[PDB]
Amino acid sequence: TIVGVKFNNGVVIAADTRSTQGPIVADKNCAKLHRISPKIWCAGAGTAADTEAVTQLIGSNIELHSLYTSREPRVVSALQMLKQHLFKYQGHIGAYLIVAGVDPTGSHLFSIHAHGSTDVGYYLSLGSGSLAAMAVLESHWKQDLTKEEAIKLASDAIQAGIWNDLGSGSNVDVCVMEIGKDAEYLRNYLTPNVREEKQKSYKFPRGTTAVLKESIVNICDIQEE
Amino acid sequence: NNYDGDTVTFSPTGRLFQVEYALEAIKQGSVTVGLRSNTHAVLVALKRNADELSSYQKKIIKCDEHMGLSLAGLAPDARVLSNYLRQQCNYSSLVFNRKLAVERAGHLLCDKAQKNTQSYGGRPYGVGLLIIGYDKSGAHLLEFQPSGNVTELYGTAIGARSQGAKTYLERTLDTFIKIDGNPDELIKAGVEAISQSLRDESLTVDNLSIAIVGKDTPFTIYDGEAVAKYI
Amino acid sequence: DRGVSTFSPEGRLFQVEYSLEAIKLGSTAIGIATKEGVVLGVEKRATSPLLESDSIEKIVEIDRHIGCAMSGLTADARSMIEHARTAAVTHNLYYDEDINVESLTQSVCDLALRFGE
Amino acid sequence: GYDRHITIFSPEGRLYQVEYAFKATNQTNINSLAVRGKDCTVVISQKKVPDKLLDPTTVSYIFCISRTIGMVVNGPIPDARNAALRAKAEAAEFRYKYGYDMPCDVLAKRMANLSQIYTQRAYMRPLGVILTFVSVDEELGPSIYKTDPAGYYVGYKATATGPKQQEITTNLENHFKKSKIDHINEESWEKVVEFAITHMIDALGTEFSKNDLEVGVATKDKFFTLSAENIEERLVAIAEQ
Amino acid sequence: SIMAVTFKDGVILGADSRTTTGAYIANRVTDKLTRVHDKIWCCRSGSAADTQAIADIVQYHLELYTSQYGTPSTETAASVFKELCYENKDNLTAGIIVAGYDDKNKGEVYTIPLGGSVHKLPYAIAGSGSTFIYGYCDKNFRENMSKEETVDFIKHSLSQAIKWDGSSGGVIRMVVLTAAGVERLIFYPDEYEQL
Amino acid sequence: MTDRYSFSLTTFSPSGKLGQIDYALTAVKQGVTSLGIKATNGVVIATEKKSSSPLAMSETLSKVSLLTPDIGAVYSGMGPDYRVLVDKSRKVAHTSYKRIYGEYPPTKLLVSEVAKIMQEATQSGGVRPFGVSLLIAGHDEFNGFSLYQVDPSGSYFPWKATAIGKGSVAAKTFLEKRWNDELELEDAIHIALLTLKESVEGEFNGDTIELAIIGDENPDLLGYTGIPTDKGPRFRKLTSQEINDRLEAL
Amino acid sequence: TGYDLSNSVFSPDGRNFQVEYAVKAVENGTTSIGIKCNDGVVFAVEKLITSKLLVPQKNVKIQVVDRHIGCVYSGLIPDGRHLVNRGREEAASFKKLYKTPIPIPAFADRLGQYVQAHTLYNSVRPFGVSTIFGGVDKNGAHLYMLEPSGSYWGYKGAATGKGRQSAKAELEKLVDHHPEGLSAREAVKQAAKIIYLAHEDNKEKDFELEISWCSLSETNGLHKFVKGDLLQEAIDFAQKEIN
Amino acid sequence: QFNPYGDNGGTILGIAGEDFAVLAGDTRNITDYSINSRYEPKVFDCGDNIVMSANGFAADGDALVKRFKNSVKWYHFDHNDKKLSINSAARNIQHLLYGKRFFPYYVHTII
Amino acid sequence: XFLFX
Amino acid sequence: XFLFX
Amino acid sequence: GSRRYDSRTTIFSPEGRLYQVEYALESISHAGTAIGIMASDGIVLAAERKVTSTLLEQDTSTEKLYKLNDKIAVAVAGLTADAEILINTARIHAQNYLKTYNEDIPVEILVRRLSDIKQGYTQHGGLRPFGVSFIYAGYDDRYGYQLYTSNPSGNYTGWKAISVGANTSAAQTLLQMDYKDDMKVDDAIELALKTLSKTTDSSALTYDRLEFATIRKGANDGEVYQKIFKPQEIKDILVKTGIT
Ligand SMILES: [Cl-]
Ligand SMILES: [Cl-]
Ligand SMILES: [Mg+2]
Ligand SMILES: [Mg+2]
Repeated sequence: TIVGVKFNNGVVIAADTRSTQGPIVADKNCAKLHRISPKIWCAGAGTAADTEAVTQLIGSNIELHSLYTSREPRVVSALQMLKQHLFKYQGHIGAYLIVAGVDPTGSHLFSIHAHGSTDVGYYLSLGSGSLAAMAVLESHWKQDLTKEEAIKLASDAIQAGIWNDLGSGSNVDVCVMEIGKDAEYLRNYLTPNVREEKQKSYKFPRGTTAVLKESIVNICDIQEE
Repeated sequence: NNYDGDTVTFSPTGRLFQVEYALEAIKQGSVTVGLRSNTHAVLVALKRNADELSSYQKKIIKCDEHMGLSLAGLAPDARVLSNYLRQQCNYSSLVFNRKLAVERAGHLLCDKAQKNTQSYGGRPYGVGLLIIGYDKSGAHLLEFQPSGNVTELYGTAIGARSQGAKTYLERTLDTFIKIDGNPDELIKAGVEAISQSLRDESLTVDNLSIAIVGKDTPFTIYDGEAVAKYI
Repeated sequence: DRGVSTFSPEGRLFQVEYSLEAIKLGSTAIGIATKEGVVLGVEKRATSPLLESDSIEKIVEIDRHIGCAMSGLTADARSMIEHARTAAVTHNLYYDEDINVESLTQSVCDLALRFGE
Repeated sequence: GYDRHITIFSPEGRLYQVEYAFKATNQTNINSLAVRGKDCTVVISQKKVPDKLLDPTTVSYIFCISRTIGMVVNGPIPDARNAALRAKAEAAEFRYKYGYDMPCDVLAKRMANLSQIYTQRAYMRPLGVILTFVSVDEELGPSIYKTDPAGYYVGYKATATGPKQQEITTNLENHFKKSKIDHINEESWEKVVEFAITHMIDALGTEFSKNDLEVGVATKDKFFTLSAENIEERLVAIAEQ
Repeated sequence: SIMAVTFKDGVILGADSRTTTGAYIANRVTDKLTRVHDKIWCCRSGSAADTQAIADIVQYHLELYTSQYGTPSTETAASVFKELCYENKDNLTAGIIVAGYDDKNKGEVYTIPLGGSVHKLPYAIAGSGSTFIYGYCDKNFRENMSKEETVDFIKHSLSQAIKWDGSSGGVIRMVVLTAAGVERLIFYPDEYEQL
Repeated sequence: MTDRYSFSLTTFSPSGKLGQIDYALTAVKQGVTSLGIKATNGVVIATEKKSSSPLAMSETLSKVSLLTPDIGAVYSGMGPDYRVLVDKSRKVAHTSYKRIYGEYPPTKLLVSEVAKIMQEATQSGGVRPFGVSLLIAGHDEFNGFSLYQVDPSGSYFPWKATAIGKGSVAAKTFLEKRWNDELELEDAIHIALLTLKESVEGEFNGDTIELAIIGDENPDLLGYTGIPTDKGPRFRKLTSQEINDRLEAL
Repeated sequence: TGYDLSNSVFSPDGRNFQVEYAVKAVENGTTSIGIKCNDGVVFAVEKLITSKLLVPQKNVKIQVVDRHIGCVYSGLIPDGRHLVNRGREEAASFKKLYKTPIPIPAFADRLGQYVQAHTLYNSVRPFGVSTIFGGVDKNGAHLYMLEPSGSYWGYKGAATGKGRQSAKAELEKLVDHHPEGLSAREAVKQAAKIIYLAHEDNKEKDFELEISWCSLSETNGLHKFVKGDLLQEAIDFAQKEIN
Repeated sequence: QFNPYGDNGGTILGIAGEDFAVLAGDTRNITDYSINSRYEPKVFDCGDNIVMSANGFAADGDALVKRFKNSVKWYHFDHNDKKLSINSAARNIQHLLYGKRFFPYYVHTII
Repeated sequence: XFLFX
Repeated sequence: XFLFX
Repeated sequence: GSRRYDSRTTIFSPEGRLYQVEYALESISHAGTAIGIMASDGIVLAAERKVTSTLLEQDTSTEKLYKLNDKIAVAVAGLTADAEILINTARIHAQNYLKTYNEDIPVEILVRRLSDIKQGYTQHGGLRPFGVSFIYAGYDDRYGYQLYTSNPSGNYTGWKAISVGANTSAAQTLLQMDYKDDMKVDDAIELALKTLSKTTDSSALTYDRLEFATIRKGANDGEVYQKIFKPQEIKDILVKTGIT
């Protein structure tokens, strides 16, 4: 579950922190919020390798472009470079991204699908929990949201995904990008799914395990004298 | 002088010396005559031997059933250009079921020669060609220079002492143009023309080479006892 | 320096005219054609008496019906012979017959002016 | 002495082919001037039609590169048009790839980098042209960036190019020493063009008819050139004060 | 549901605002009317990715055309669309209507189906929703209509297309192309449903 | 067409000299003075903004360039050659390192990559050497602060302090007397300004001098908060005002 | 010195001497002219009759590009043919992508950029032709003249070759005496006269006149050769004016 | 999918006499149950007293006959107008056919 | 899925 | 497997 | 065309010498002297930095001695930049061999490859040769301790003791005089420094003007250690041998 919500003076993106291998939860605290540029962040869904690889590649080329032009990077640049790359690979790079940021042009919120289609909105959601999240956004979104209201709406939309989607879970990560301010990255903004104490300590008595052999491993280089 | 090292260099008077040197190779070449009426077009070529044991270098090449040329200069260059004409004639037949126009054959030779005069590393062609043919607009005679200049003529001659034959044709213009439906008399006029370019040597049976193309006459070459009739 | 494909003011290719000088320095080769056959003879010209003369190969078979004698920089001939043999065999593969002596010669001579930069 | 024929260093550490390319720059015998207003950038250039057989409408050294960027060239027209077509191509490609209009200074840098390559690679000759790029950039505002055959470029408060550049340069220098500001403090572009023409007249000591000048104007979101009649209106205003 | 209609003063482009993945509406406020030049616009139907990629290239080609040869004709814009759609027919799912206003040629509409064929028409309809309004549009279209008449014709037409087609819905967007300039119109459900 | 210059334009002369590299170094000698000084807690690089015209906006021309957040570069010689080298240097830092290891290259390895690009222009077909000497200052976790010189040949050397271009010979003598291993960054800036004043003829102020440091991390220049390990760039270009402040205590 | 041995080398002047030498080849060629009339353009050329053996009206020099553009040139005839071949490719590719036939100014720059490209490298020779070309597009009649350097401008009248000074003087009179403009049929007559007058510089050998025209009214904006009665009428007018 | 082959039917018959040979074929061209032509010649004079017919897919048959006719022309050019013997023609046609071994000519050839 | 009036 | 919100 | 400006870097002189190779060797003769001495129990590499400054950071400096792998090192004489191109090529070949055969590359195989690259630049490509001479110090389990040299020609030869760069004639005479076959590393260290001390064009030989390295089986048991000497360690061995 990834959402983006436009507010008065900026844009806010949120995401859950679960990655899956089939029906198994591989990472209970994944990081789906990526820094393309200091003030351009995007949330990714789909193939985990593809979303990291595609944001890092465009993030690198955006940095070189920014140095070349002596200008702070624009969201439309990151957006254009991402969609032309994804279109080239005809959806085989399974990157579904919500691209947000503030630049000299203002605040922007975009979504980009794996086949290279982009769209513009005040509120977007992508991933398996998009329908759960979009249900909350369609119920509670209004024009002229404050910063505090937009964070609340964004995190509530992620929670909708966490509870009601088996693909989404664990914590809520938020990133607020306000015009004329430093982007604040709120890692684990909410912790609604903290595991309870176990009934028993499964710490074993020492010597429980049967050992065939023991040896020192040499990690040091070839020594002197 | 300083401007003849390669074909990519103009002289201070706007001359291309490598092209002019290529033009010189033609003048050293043996004489060949071309002339036509309205019905037929004739090539007459004086073939050159190395010595008495040697054969007489072939001068006339067939390009299609309706077209062919005579050469003066580097024979290998005539082979490259005649092979190109054969292909272009062939492409026209296969793709468009169309016999290639003699005028368009000229335009294609011109453009092939030109590319070798404007690019570094290459060299101009060292041969001059007389192309005869019969197409949908009747008999044609063309003169090719490796500068790229191609000219349509009633008659002409290229090679050593060619000026003698060219003057004769310039006098006979009104006579030989009217020789319609008489191939033998048109060849006679061609043999009498090339005769004006001879010195010491005369036309023998293995010396003379004649080719003709016309209304109901495919491009055919005559050598040996087939030209004894015209000596 | 100057182009390899350059014409002289007399309308001759410098490099071709110079190669003809290299051939004049070569060992003698003679051919005589008759109605009973064609004879080919060469001077071997060993540089020393320790050189095993029978190893000097200046007469070479191209096909069963075509022989070849050479004079000049004889090392240059190896690739010309190779091409001639390939041409003779290739034509027999494509047409189930012996290749005409003139056609084989023409094939070898098509390599001659394939030089430049 | 082949170190004078291609772009390799001389013993003095010089590139003579670059120096000689700078000399080709003045072959046309035309002088250009560029100044900045509050909201606009103005570029004026001398127009000379020596032949009566010429169609004077086709005789131009000012180019519309993009909707926002204009370019005036000092040098022969073949090299000018070579540079124009390339800048047009580069501006279009930039917009497609990065999703916003190429800035004036970024195009200047790109054309300067291309120029640098001709000074380092032997098989390519330098172009015998100085390129003056003008726009009202959405970030930097009124902008003048100039490129030369060395591959050098810089921003300008104002600039001048051609045989009599030093006379125009000092005239502009003296004005900005008085006003103590980096632009022409004027609302309308019409009056900024009048300033440009007036200070060229004072610097060159020559009067101009409508057919003797060529004017380009950059405003927010478009660059355009003035017609003979648009210049005539400008010349009338100057004479009437 | 997309359509372009030529009237007396110029041309009007109309479209719905719905983007679908299967039966889920991915975007309910899509802008399917896109600018390739100041007074040359297109209507996008088929693949969202393909139509966006095509439209982006055509905008590039016409920007470069303008730099060199000045304002391109609507015919020229249609030709560039066709070239991309025909030569890449195997890999593209794009149905595009090209609409533009010249001063010489006035309002012109070109439709480019899947094949990459070009058809110059007085008016054109395309998309899944178009099938339900073939009868209606043919009976109701007249040449040289007024602006108000043409807006009504498009509003009523797409209103029916949206009503019967699950794949069409949301707001009715329109773009008016005349000598006067470029006007954007929007019509909300409460308005066009009660027609 | 085609680039038919497939052969070297830099060859050995009978004396064993590579002419084009010597001539490139001669071009660097004609160039404006630049210097670098290494302190215990930072590095400073400085040069004169030799404005071609007073109408020219000298701020738009950057002689001191950021290569990575922790690495800066200054030059003496041909400016265009420097600009394209900075573009290639920034790119190679990404393609040959950051896109592989997920971190910026250490100073010595980026220098090594720039050096390689300049060596190739010394041997490759149909090209002349680059007519610049670079001074590259940088910090990395395991090597700490470092300063390198790179010459047209592609040769590079590490320096405690040095100078290149017009008045290098005099400047290097001045630095030898003032430099110790106990210099703080502020002391190195003071010495850098003193050294640079000797080679400058005309105006000597924040507007005519370009100076940058590799020092402490600048979290105020990062552009975002929330990741403790990202503390911001060590490269900072001094403002016009910041230079003028230190010229009063001169 | 040596600055004139290699193409694309700047002399200490800032000149490309190889391009200036190409101009000498052009100056050596036969006279060719172009006249811009009310609704089109007229092209004429001098064809030297070297020998009686030359077939009259057969060795055509003027070349069509697309269906609406006429091209004539003085200098190395093969170099001209090569440039027209490129022009035909450029005109074909333009029409293929943009549908509309290539505008004349657009076509002018296509030749311009191509000729200029042959001054950028020592591996190629500059073009040994000045090319007079033009026709009718959507914006009306256009006449252009293109030099070996890649330099081209629009013209009211254009001339090149051995008789250019004579021609230019006669063109300058027409521009002055007809400010309101010249008709297509008048321009054909005048073209004939100017070639006959410019033949005084090639007076040794007799010549053959060749004229072509593109007019919105007279040819429907297509390039056609002047033939039969209209050609004889122009020759008669020209012959009357020299006597 | 697109099928690059078709069947145009027809039948060809070659009989060799002592001092003569005949090559015969019906003049009917068909597609499915439709008659395309009642007179489309299928047997051709190729020069040098050689008659050829490629029967099956008409498009492949027409292409092969063309290539062989072209092959005869270039034999004359490259071999001083030597007459092409039937055995030499047969070997040449094998090389034409085998050229398209992995995209065959769907024809039955008799000369 | 793939977005598609 | 791969890791896949 | 372009032929006019071609130096023709890969032609023979009338005497049958390669101009560019000969001129490259002339270049190398001006470079700082590098010495290699092979003993029974290890190898020494000593090399002189060219006229240094008091403001050169020596402890982070490397111009002479480079590591190719854990078993092989090189001393450089010539263009440092040219050497680094070849060194990185050699480092890759060593790792290619290890990846393929799962064994460290034998010293000669690495030397032959680098030498074959240099040869190529003299026979084709029309580029200038590499202005570099290497001394290779290496150990493998076939030939044990090995010294080689390669020069711009691409020719390579094996040595018990060798010098490259400046004053090789003088250096080779001094080595040929004092070298014995039964010699040990400690003795070879002393010889290398004494040789440089006498051949140097400098007034005196100090720690700040030297790079020093040993390859010893002086590694705990059956293995080989490479020691690139630190500035303070070079200063200590200069006092020990009694040169300062
Ligand atoms: Cl660039
Ligand atoms: Cl869309
Ligand atoms: Mg150059
Ligand atoms: Mg619906």
